[PDB]
Amino acid sequence: WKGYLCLRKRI
Amino acid sequence: KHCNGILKELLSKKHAAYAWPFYKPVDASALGLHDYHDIIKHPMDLSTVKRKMENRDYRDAQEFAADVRLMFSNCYKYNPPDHDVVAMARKLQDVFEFRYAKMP
Amino acid sequence: KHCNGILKELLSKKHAAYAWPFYKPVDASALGLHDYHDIIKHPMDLSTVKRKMENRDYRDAQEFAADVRLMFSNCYKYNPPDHDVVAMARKLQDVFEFRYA
Repeated sequence: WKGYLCLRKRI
Repeated sequence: KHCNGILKELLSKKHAAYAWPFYKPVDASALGLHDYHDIIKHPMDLSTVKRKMENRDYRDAQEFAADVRLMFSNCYKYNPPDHDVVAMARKLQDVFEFRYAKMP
Repeated sequence: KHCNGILKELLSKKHAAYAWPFYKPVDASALGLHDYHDIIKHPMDLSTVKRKMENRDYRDAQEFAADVRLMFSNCYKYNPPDHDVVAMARKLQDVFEFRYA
């Protein structure tokens, strides 16, 4: 919900 | 039992580089993916498999493998084939299908 | 005690719209936060500041202010610059930095 890794989960 | 060792391997730090998209249920609100629950009818992650292992929810090893692949299948169904999570899903599934095949 | 008023103000309802990401320690067990402790080596939140004040850990106002800024520093370091939480940290830090000033 707020990290740099979790941007990879975005389409 | 032998599935519990498989579950430790998928949750092990060795594969944490590509297994992290599945550590927790998909938060469709935080990732900008509101249509996720319109497309995915049966979500699955490793924290859910782990909870169903400690509670003994799997009758045999096949039910275990069914939930793990569903977690990969949802990624193949929802994400585009060139998406980063699909590359991480292929690699983590490759790890799973090996440890699951070489059981007694 | 000049710091206790600063702590209650940041924890009051007046700033609850943007102060809620800092009420509790960052839960690194969330979906994509498994790397927080690999990147941030000194976590900090407001529940620890209150617990370090009730246990009376801060000697002077320079020890209190050091922890508060580290909590904002971790937010700027870990999160992308265009994320809402850094904007929430920027908004809340202005409230802190000028009660301490």
